[PDB]
Amino acid sequence: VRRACYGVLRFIMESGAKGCEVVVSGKLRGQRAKSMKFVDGLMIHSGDPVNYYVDTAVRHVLLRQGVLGIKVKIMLPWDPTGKIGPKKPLPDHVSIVEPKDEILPTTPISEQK
Amino acid sequence: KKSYTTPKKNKHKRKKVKLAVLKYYKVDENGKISRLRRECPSDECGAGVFMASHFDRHYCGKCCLTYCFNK
Amino acid sequence: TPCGEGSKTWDRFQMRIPKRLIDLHSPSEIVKQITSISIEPGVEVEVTIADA
RNA sequence: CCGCCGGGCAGCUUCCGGGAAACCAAAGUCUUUGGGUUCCGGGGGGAGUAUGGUUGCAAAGCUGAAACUUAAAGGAAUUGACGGAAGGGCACCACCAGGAGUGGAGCCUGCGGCUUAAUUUGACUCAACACGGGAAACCUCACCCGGCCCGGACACGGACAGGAUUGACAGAUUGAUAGCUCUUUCUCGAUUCCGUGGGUGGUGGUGCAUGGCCGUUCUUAGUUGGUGGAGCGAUUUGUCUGGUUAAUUCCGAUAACGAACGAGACUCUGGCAUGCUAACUAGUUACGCGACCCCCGAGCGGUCGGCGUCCCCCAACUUCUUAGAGGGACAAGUGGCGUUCAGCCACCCGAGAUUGAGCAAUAACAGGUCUGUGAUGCCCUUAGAUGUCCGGGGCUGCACGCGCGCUACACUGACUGGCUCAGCGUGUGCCUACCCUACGCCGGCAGGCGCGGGUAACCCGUUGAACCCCAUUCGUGAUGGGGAUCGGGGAUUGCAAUUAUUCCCCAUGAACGAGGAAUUCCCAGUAAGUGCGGGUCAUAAGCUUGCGUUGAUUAAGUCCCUGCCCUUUGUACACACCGCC
Ligand SMILES: [Mg+2]
Ligand SMILES: [Mg+2]
Ligand SMILES: [Mg+2]
Repeated sequence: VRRACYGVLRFIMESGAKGCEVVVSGKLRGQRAKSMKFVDGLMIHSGDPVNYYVDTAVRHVLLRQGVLGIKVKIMLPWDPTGKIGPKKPLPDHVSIVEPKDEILPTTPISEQK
Repeated sequence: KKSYTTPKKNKHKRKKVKLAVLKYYKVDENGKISRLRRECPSDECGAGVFMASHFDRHYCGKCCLTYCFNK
Repeated sequence: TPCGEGSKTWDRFQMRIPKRLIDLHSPSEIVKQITSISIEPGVEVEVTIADA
């Protein structure tokens, strides 16, 4: 499990993800069932937002023993730049564009054009 | 659960009889074939179709196995 | 719940289906232009001939 | 009063240095080992016992063994977690103040039990009990009393022909026109059959072998990390005295600073929008009213009030309908209160900061689910098959027990006229045979028989409802409430209703006159009643989930019970008090 799912989790982040997680539930070198969860980066876990942002995916896996569950759940950073990332803001997140110019009090003066 | 006693009457799985069947074919001197007994009325079983004596049964077997009467 | 049990919680599975419709008067060009363009997503388009 | 000095009782503080740790000017000077000396411990119990000696008037005192058994007992600090600890805070699955009930009766069906061949079965406090969508004739269905059927893949073996037995119309039978079998035989004809291994299923087994999905601890406020700072280090602070807040939500005090998930923001929804874009699949609106138009009605007549239509439309428009873009509502203003911050309270304009769900973290739990899954581990079983079914039967059975419902107990009501107000849906023509229904006759009625529209905003359908509202009986009689249990008919669905299928029509005509011990539900369009859709459906619901409709009383606070959050604290608990002993 270990070396593999890191190999995945490593990849999906390196690819260009806001964050991600993987869960490998099921029996795992023991008559008892464990549940393993290796996580990285950011992840929202509630709201409508979840619906168009996370990329959930369950897949089983049938092995020479029995059955594990994969759950990959990636967070998309199309929030930065979809191209027009859908909504883009996670509604929490506001981006205040900064003063930019606002130079000069000065004495009055005029001009003509 | 229970363990099945079974009323001691272990029902017969049965053989459909062995039978060579085709020896009884009256070749009178030279080559010519026709005996007489009882007959069936079917089409694929065309006239040659042939019958019997049992503890009752009699049957006709020639719309492949489609069509045995009730006698 | 698949199977029986737990305090009885249900989901409320919804699908909407809004219908717009637009009347017009044209030949067999303007219909076959305007219908074939502006297609693409999960959108169904009907074309009535006339009146009924 | 202010100093100093000796030796006393003590305090705080600190990276001396100690110290397992708590702590300790001393427990400091100790692997950098010894200033002097006294006592005294060597795992725990047995045991401070037995025995011996001695002192004592005696309780007893002092001295003081072993066999045996025993793996830890113990100490210091850590998180837990529970206190019949303490402060704070919070939930109507809590209470108060109530109403509604519920718990009583009958009935319904949920389970328990008994009974029964069978009443398959999962589910066991809560978070099992009209729950498995679990309203079952047949199917379902697995289960029993049978009984058929093979659908034995596959390969590996065995079977060229005096045709391997593929497949058999009248009777013995059998339930069956099951060649499933006891003679006869007439065809397909390379299938067949018999071994072996091996499957193939199985609503078989095991949810403590698992996936997913669900339930819940728990719509409770919680959880986490980067850097700092503290601890040798598990760990700890940040993550908090107090005010606040639905909410570690905020501000601030602040060895922390600035971040992340949960909450919040979001989505759907629900309500202000004579503001916009429009709409023969809305409405239409009101016209213009051009009419028909009958006195429908007013009025002598002009004129008018009004349903219906005659519409259509090349009116006109969105006043309501619809659904698109919009706006808005944002503690926004003012006055209190408040550390005069964070906010809270009142009032103004007005929807006053809260209309109601979904989504819901970390982390759990032998919760449930193998019978939702062609998800399935292993196990069983595997032809006489637990493979799939036909016929029947059961799942419905009944001295008792509980669980969710409905209907009553009546006159603010019962039955007798009448008037008259929707909303969310839903509908045919659908994956294998099947609807929604308008309007004619017939019949009382169930219904029947005629015929009509309907991929529907058109047809059902101004969805023409009940309460409700209005019109007469009745007279507080277990009565006309109630309305069970049976007698008898008649329809309908269904191939078939026996095991009253469902409905109607008759006929009988019960307990209950407000429910003993308990206990859930909740604050606004809320409880309650009230139908109505949907789901379940051939047949069909006393089931749920929605929907209006009629619409109350009362709390608007507290922790008094129950249970939840934090903080401090105690803890011999860490299978966590349902503990340990
Ligand atoms: Mg010492
Ligand atoms: Mg020494
Ligand atoms: Mg000792």
